[PDB]
Amino acid sequence: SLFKARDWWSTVLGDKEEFDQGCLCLADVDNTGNGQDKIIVGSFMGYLRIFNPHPAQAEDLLLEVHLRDPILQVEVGKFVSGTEMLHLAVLHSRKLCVYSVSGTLGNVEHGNQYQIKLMYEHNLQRTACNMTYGSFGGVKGRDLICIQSVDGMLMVFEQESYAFGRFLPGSLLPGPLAYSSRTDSFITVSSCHQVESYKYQVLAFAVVDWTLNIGEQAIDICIVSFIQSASSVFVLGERNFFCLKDNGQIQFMKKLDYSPSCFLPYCSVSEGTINTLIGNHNNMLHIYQDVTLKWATQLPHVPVAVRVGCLHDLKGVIVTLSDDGHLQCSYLGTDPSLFQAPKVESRELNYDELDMELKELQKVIKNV
Amino acid sequence: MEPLLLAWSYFRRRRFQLCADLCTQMLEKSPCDQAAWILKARALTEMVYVDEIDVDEEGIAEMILDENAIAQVPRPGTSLKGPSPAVRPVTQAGRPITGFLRPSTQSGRPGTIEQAIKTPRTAYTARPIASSSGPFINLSRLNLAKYAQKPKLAKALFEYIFHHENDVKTALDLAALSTEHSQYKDWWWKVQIGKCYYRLGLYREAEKQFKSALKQQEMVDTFLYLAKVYISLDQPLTALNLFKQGLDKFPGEVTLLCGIARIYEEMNNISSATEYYKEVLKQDNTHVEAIACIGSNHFYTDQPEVALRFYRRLLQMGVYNCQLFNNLGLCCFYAQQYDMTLTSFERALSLAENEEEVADVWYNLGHVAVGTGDTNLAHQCFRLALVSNNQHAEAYNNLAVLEMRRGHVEQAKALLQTASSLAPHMYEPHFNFATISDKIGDLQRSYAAAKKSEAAFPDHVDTQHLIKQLEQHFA
Amino acid sequence: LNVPRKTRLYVDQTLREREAGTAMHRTFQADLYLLRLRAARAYVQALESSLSPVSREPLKLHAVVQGLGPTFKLTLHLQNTS
Amino acid sequence: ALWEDRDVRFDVSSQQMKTRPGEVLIDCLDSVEDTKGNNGDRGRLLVTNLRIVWHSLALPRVNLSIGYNCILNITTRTANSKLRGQTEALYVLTKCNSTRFEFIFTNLVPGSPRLYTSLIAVHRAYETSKMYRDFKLRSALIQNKQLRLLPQENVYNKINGVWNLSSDQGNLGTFFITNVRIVWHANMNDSFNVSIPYLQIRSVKIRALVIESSQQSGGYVLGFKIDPVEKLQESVKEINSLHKVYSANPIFGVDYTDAFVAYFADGNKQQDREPVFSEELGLAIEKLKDGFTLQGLWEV
Amino acid sequence: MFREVLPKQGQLYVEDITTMVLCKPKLLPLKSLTLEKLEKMQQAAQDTIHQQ
Repeated sequence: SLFKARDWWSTVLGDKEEFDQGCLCLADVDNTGNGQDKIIVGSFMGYLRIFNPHPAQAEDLLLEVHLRDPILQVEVGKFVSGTEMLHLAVLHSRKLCVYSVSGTLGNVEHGNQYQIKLMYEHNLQRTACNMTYGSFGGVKGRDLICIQSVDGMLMVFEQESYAFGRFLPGSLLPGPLAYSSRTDSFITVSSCHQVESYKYQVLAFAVVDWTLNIGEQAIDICIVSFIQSASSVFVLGERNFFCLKDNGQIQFMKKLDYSPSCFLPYCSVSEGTINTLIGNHNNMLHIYQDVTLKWATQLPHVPVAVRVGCLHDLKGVIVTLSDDGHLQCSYLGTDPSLFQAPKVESRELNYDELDMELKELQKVIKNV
Repeated sequence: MEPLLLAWSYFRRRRFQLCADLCTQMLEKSPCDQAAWILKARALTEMVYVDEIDVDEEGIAEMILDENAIAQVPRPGTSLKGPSPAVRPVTQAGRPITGFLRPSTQSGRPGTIEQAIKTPRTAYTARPIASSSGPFINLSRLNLAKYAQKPKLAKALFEYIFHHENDVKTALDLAALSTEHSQYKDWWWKVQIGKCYYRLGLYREAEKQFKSALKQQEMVDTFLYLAKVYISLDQPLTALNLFKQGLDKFPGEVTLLCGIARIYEEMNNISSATEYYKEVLKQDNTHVEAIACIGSNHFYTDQPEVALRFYRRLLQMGVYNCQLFNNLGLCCFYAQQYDMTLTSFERALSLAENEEEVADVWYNLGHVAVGTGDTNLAHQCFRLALVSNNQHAEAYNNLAVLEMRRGHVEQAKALLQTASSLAPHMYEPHFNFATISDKIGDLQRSYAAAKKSEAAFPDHVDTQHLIKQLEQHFA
Repeated sequence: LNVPRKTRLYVDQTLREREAGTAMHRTFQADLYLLRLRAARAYVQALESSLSPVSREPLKLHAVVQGLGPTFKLTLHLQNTS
Repeated sequence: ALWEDRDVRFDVSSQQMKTRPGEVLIDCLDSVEDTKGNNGDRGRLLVTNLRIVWHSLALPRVNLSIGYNCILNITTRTANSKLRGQTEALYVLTKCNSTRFEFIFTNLVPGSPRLYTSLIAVHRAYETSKMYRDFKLRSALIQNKQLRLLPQENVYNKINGVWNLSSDQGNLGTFFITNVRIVWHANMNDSFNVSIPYLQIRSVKIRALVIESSQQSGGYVLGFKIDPVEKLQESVKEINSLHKVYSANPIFGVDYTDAFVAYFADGNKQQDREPVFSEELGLAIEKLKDGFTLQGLWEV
Repeated sequence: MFREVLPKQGQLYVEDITTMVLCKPKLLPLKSLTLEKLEKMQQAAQDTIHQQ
């Protein structure tokens, strides 16, 4: 079992559907307040599914609603103007929709229903590609949404309506977008290998705060901020893995020898360092302490948009979602198992038929 | 859903067929759309991409007909140009067999074009040596002076020209126009021009660009590129200093430590390559290269249990080969674990995608058999190794040993002659032929064979006694 | 002398052998029987197809190829061994 | 009741290998040797409608039965080159009640390897069709206002205003009756729907439309209430008739000893210790085994 | 309850006789990822050439 991702609640999620990054979200969209997260998955086939897994079982799937247009980058944040309760954002190619998963209970395990209410929507002129969400500027208790476009433009909504929208200077293929709060900057990776950070108020006034010419174009960019001591910005390219400072230069870098697909710098352990886990296209997870591999596991499928969350009283369960439709919560396998032949007594070597065949073959040999 | 979006998302997920196809549609639909254009270019160039760092064939011309090392006869220990051949199998006069074949392995070099031609094609490289190391876009139609103005197009276009079409001259033209457009301030174009040079043949003109790129921004890429350049000029001790400089920049990089270990193994002082592979292990612990190398070294220095552990590690990390399972079989048998021995050889024979791999597995099964006794089973296994790979000299030698064990002297003589004709760098066929000749007489053939044995394994012992006895008979 | 050293792996392996020697013996004998079976099978198949370059009636032949380029020199080294 | 597609059994009897009523054989292949158990004995492989079977063909007692709701990965390996013809091999990875097995099937005679393809096909047909033989909550069943039918499924009775005696205020909902399964949506936030298959039903009685589950989906008692009871008993009797006529010949909607111990995928491990948190890595990790440490298992 | 007695003295060579040596067991070297990719790209072209 050693170096395998032992299985937890796992499932297959449709009929030859297709997902991408941003699909898998993991938070309290139910606003229970207990800490246990809930899986949310939306394909660009249309179906939005929410699960509360328990360690296959029928009642795990909270709901499996279907929207007409495809679904890109489901998110969970304070996307409502009034209250401080988490709401679920669904970004269709030319549509934005904030929902609210309200779960009412019945007097039996399966008498409880779940209603998603269209809190508000937004017609999108341009074709959306992906988005980020955060408290732009220094606001608190609000989660504004900055959506990108397939043709470069980034449009910002202040949680209620169309705040503004500015074109990215010099981009053709839209890359991964993120928002750093310790610097209040939108950070993207343009087609011309430039990791670029723009200050928010600069874009609001329309330019580049800073750039860094990494060797490739990045698949994902994940600004993580659970450490207030030394801030950092992670950028996973398609050939390398950078961790950049807040001024704009590489803090450190790893020259991966595989093809990454997803990564997630989760909770850290030591002082200053940050544990991270990356998913090969070779069906593996790697767990680095910022450069140094601390563990590795064989995943079942090619992980897309891994997450780590506390699911049903077990902290740090790894939730992976393939792009074909698989999904699996898992925990590392830490059981070194003796390499030894199975002492099986029932299964014996059938000497009769085997000796017949061997007599035939040896007869041929000694005859020729 | 939408064409451009679905194609770009196929690209993100590394499909590389679906993206090109939706873009081909999207390009037939609109003759004016550059997003899908460069996206299809990216997909095409990444279906075939392979990083230039670990592509070091060097051909057959650049081994003799190209002289770049300054010193002609430098001190032994500062140029690239352990267990004895009585334990570890060999490939040349020296150079014991290595773990982890990489396509940059030279493993010795020939002396003349004739010797390099009249030897097996894959005796100096992981691949057979060469002489020297509709269409989406026609390279003769586009004006690189106009794509150079647009860097977003220029970068993907250069990657396409360089890694897909392999047109180094047009790639260099584009890269020069691009670098002059950027006023020589982006290290990437410098690195690309340096690569164009390095595979054009101009090493110093490439080292210039790599140095100027290191001055801009330190990256592991440029460090490994300079390492290649310096190794091409036959300068190990410059590459090692550069690697330690890089490690001073990047404190725990695995590729730099692995390059240091590769250089130390090419110079053949394993006592430091093991230390650096152990550092790689302390960093990675899944590194196939360091694990395989330390495992082989542990197996051949009569410690097969530690090697079995090191290879069970690779088994634990999902590696599933024919080489790995045959290695596990050898280790299990020689570490005295008789329960998991032969099932590993069976998985090996199952996984072998060749006729030489099958022959090597049958050779090793014959070794297992002859260690068990029952010389008939080993006889059959060696004959099957011959059936599967006719040019398998070790099978000839061992089958001749078993034949002379039976009594058939002429069969053994012919088989040892065949073995020594196929692999002259080996010492066992020569020694055995000389021994059997001396046993029957024919001291001329015994001398001609024992002298070639001494030429193959010059520190042998029985060869020396044979030569002394022969030279004594001659007076 | 250069007498080798033995680590914890060796004593654990010898303890496993001392506690589970019978199963190892039995399974290795079964594997040896199956190996004899498969080797005899492949030897008979080779005799059928006559694919052995070494096979009363004494001979020995092996073919060497030389040269790059469109034209290769193929030399068969043949030998009577009697 | 039905175990052929839910378990993995070894040394099965000569009767349990026989085609169940709803089951149907598809393809067969002789001389398929079994490996991952080094008995070196031949056999015969069968790719049925619900499971894959292998019997020794010389001692037909020793055999294997692997269900399709207990397989994770099926891989074909084309190797063993020119020396003979290109022979294939089947690697099946199975996980039944948290125990991982792996079986290997070697086609000895290289003259008929086509079987290993069809299996893959039917396995997809087994997974793309689970609304036929499994129980599901709150799925995406309803279209704009009507039911989305399976391939081999048509509705029988269309009843409006059928309550659900498992909730409090979201009850009144339509009740669809079909030849494969019976469903009820909620007619108000129509994502509280239940889709019970006839295969999972154990007995439809009244105490009120009580429906019990067959020990697989647990003891899930479902209670519904309708308008005056005339149509109620009518629906109950017609439901019982459909249940019996289905159980006569099941559908399954598939379109087109120490034996275990020698087939473990892990290697001398049929277990998973309690997953506990790990302060070293920050991940949920399997419990460590009485003295072992993470930084001691990681190094070599 | 009797245990079989084993001789405490082994067989010791009293002269070194020149015996024909065998070649040594050969650990098949593993491959890199670039090498596997290059070989597969080399054989895929052959396959497409034969499949047209």
